[PDB]
Amino acid sequence: PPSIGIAVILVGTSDEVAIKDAHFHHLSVVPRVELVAMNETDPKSIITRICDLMSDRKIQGVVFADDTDQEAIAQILDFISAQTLTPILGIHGGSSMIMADKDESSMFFQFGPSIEQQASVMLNIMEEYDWYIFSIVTTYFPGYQDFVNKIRSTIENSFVGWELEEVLLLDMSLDDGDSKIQNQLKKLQSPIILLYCTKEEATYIFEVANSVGLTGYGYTWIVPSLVAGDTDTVPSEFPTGLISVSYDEWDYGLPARVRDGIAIITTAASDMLSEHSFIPEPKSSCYNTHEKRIYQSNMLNRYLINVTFEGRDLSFSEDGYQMHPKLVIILLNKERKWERVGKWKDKSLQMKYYVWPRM
Amino acid sequence: DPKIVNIGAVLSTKKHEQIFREAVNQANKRHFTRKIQLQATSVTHRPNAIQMALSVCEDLISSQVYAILVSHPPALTPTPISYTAGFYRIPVIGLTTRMSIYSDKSIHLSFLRTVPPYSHQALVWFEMMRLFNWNHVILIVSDDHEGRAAQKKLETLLEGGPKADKVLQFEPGTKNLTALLLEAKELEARVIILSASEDDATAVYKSAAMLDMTGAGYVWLVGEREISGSALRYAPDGIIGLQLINGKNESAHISDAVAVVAQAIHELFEMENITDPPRGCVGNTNIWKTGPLFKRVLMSSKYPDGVTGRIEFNEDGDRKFAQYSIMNLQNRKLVQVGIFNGSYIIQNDRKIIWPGGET
Ligand SMILES: *[C@@H]1O[C@H](CO)[C@@H](O[C@@H]2O[C@H](CO)[C@@H](O[C@@H]3O[C@H](CO[C@H]4O[C@H](CO)[C@@H](O)[C@H](O)[C@@H]4O)[C@@H](O)[C@H](O[C@H]4O[C@H](CO)[C@@H](O)[C@H](O)[C@@H]4O)[C@@H]3O)[C@H](O)[C@H]2NC(C)=O)[C@H](O)[C@H]1NC(C)=O
Ligand SMILES: CCCCN(CCc1ccc(Cl)c(Cl)c1)C[C@H](O)COc1ccc(NS(C)(=O)=O)cc1
Ligand SMILES: *[C@@H]1O[C@H](CO)[C@@H](O)[C@H](O)[C@H]1NC(C)=O
Ligand SMILES: *[C@@H]1O[C@H](CO)[C@@H](O)[C@H](O)[C@H]1NC(C)=O
Ligand SMILES: *[C@@H]1O[C@H](CO)[C@@H](O)[C@H](O)[C@H]1NC(C)=O
Ligand SMILES: [Cl-]
Ligand SMILES: [Cl-]
Ligand SMILES: [Cl-]
Ligand SMILES: [Cl-]
Ligand SMILES: [Cl-]
Ligand SMILES: [Cl-]
Ligand code: NA
Repeated sequence: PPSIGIAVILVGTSDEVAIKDAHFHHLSVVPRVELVAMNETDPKSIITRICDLMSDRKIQGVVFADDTDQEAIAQILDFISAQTLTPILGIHGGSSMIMADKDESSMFFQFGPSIEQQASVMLNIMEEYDWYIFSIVTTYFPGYQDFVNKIRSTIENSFVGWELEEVLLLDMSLDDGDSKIQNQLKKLQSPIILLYCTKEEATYIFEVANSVGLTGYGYTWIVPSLVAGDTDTVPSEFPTGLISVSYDEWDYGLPARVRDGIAIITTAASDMLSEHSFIPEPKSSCYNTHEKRIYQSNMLNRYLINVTFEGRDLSFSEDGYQMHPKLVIILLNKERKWERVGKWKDKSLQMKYYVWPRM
Repeated sequence: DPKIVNIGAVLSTKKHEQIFREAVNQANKRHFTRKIQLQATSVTHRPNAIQMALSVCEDLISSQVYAILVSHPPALTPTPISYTAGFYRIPVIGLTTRMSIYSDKSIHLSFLRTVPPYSHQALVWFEMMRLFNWNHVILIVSDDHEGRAAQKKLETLLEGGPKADKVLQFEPGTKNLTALLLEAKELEARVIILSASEDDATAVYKSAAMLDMTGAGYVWLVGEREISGSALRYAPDGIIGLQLINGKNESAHISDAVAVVAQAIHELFEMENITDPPRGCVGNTNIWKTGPLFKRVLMSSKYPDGVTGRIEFNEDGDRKFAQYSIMNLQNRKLVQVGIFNGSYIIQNDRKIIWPGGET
C-alpha cells in the first residue's frame, strides 16, 4: 500500500514520545507522519513553515496543535488551507478555537463545538437552574451573529418564558478613552449574562464590568470555549463564578487527538482512492497557487467529514467543526481554578450541582 | 532630530510607487516635521495571496508601518493585506476597492477607504427618487453579499416618503429571469432599481427586453457595474446609471489618502503614550496597542480639499461625500446628464431621455 505524507505540527508541546506512541491502518493507503516542532505563531512563521514543508516533502494533509490562547491561529490556517487546497485539522489550542465563516475553498476542520452547539448548551444550563432572564454581550469577533441568532431563534420557538432583555455589541477595534464600553455595560440589568468574544477581549470587558459592579453576586457570566481557552492560564480579571463550556484537553488527550487526526486524513484519502482511483497531488508549492488552481479542488472534503476510525464516529460538519463532541462544563471557583461541574453528552446535560455553591 | 514614521503602500505599478513617495515627501514639506517625519515604504501586488501576505510581513511591517495604503489590483484582492495588517491592528486604507464586503468589521477590523462601496449608490438613487418624485419603486438585486448590501442600504433610507413596493432577489448566474421579471411587470410601479454584477445585469436586460419592460412607461435606475462591459452592451436605451468620479484614478487616491494619513499621524502624536508598531511579524503575536487609537483618529479625520473632493469616513470607515456622474444611455451612448456632488444632485444642460422616447 502506497504512502501519503502527513505533517503533524506541534507548537510549544512536548508529549512528543507519548504522541508517536499513540500512533493500525488496514486501508488502501498508509500514513507517513512527520512530527514538526514550531516555536512561533505569527502569520509569517506559520505560513513559511507549512509552505517549506509542502515544498520539501509531499504533504497530503496537516494535523496542527498548539499550546496558546491565540484564536488568530485558526484564521491563518483557514487561509492557508483555502489557498493551497490542503486539508488542515486544528485539533488543540488557538488552532481549535471556532473559526466562523471558513472560506468556500477551505479544507480546514476543527476539533471542538460549533458556535450554535455552545449557544444551545448555554441555554440548557440556564434552563436547569431556571435562569430565564438574561442579556447578551458580544464583540465583533466573527461568529457573534451566529451566536445571537441561534439564541434568539431557540427562545422565540419555546414555551419557556425566556426574557432576552438586552443585546450589547462592543466595538473593540477602537480605543476606549471615552469610556464607551463602560457606558454600554452600565445598561445591563439581567442576572445572567452571555458573553461571546475572545479571551483577551474578555479580560478587558471583565475589568470594566467589575468597575461598575456587574461581576459580584447576583450576576453570573457564561462564556464559550475560546474565552476560557487554556484553563491553566487564568487572567486575574476573570471573576469567580464564571461558567464556561470547554473542550480544552479534558478527557480527550492531545496524544489521542493526533492519532484521530492522522486517521481522518488517512481514511479520507483511502476512501477517495477507492472510489475514484486517484487522490489529489500534494501541492509542490504555495508560491504558484495562481497557475495551478484550475488543477486543484476541495474534492477530498466530502470524504474528510465522514470518517469513522476505531469504531468511533469522527464526523465533521461541512462548516468545519466536530459533529458531536462531549463537552465539559467548568466553573472558576473561589481558588481561581477551573473546576468540572458538568458534562454535555449524548445531547443531554448532566450537572454536578443542584444549587450553585458560594463564589 | 526627528522620529521617522513609516507609511506603507501596496500599489499597482512602480509609477504609482513614485507618486506615493512624492506625496509623502510633500506631506513632509507641508507639515511641521521637527518632531515626526514620514517615510514611504512600498511594494507592488504579489502574484498570489500567500506571497502577498508574506510581503506585507517582510517588506512593510518589518519597517514598522503605522498604516498601509492598498490599491485594488488592476488585472487577487486587498484581503490578504487587510488580514495580515489586521492581525496587528495596523490600519489599511483602501484606495479603489468598492466591494461592500470590506465594510464588515468582523472580517476587516482595521479597514478604511477613500472610495465608497457599491452599496452607497443607494444614497444617490434615493435623492433621485426625491428629485424626480418616484414614490414607488421595484428593487431587483442579486442574492449575494453585494446585492443584499444595496438592498439594506436603500431600505434604511426608505424606512426611516418614497416606498419600495417590492424587493426581488435572484440567484447570481441565472440566465432566464422572466419569472422574476413577470412578478415585477404585474406590479403597478414602473420604476425599477437594479443591483447586480456585469454578467447578471446582462441577463436581466435581455429578459426584460423580451418582456417589453424596457420601453416607454418604465424607468431603469442602476449603478456602475450594471453599465459596464457586457451589461452596457445589452442595456436598454434611456437607462440611468452612475460612475464614481476618480473611482479608478489610483494616483488621485494616493494623493488624498497620504494627505489624510499624514494629518492623522501628526494628530496622533499630540497625544501621550504612543507606542511603536511591531517590527516584523516573526515572533510577534500581540496587537499594536496604539493601533485602535490610531484607527479612531483616522475615522474622524476630515480633509476638505481633496483631489477626489471632501474626505470624511462613516461609522464603517467608508468614504462619505463621494461624487458620481449620472449617466443616461441615449442612442447607445452613455451621456452625462448631471452629477451628485457629494450631497446634492446637479442636473446639467443635457436633457435626459427616458426609456421609450420620453422627455
Ligand atoms: C454641493 O452643492 C451644494 C448646494 O449647492 C453645496 O452646499 C452649498 O454650499 C454653498 C457654498 O458654496 C452654500 O452657500 C452659502 O449659503 C449660505 C446660507 O445658507 C443657508 O441658505 C441656503 C439656501 O436656502 C440653504 O441651502 C442652507 O442650508 C442655509 O440654510 C450663505 O450665507 C452664503 O453666503 C456667503 O457667501 C456669499 C458668496 O460669496 C457672500 O455674498 C455672503 O456674504 C456670505 O458670506 C453662501 O451663499 C450653501 O448654503 C450650501 N447649501 C447646502 C444645501 O448645503 C455643497 O457645498 C456642494 N458640495 C461640494 C463638495 O461641492
Ligand atoms: C471570514 C472572517 C475572516 C476573519 N479574518 C481572518 C483574520 C486573519 C486571516 C488570515 C491571516 Cl494571514 C491573518 Cl494574519 C489574520 C479577520 C479576523 O478574523 C478578524 O479578527 C477579529 C475581528 C473582530 C474582533 N472584534 S472587535 C472588531 O475588535 O471588537 C476581533 C478579532
Ligand atoms: C525552536 O526552538 C527549539 C528549542 O530551542 C530549537 O531547538 C529549534 O531550533 C527552534 N526552531 C527554529 C525554527 O528556530
Ligand atoms: C457517510 O457515512 C457512510 C459512508 O461513510 C454512509 O452511510 C453515508 O452515505 C455517507 N454519506 C455520504 C457518503 O455523503
Ligand atoms: C487622476 O488624478 C490626477 C490628480 O491626482 C490627475 O492629474 C489626472 O488627470 C487624473 N486622471 C484622470 C484620467 O482623470
Ligand atoms: Cl518556528
Ligand atoms: Cl482564504
Ligand atoms: Cl471555541
Ligand atoms: Cl485572545
Ligand atoms: Cl518579518
Ligand atoms: Cl440634465
Ligand atoms: Na471599514
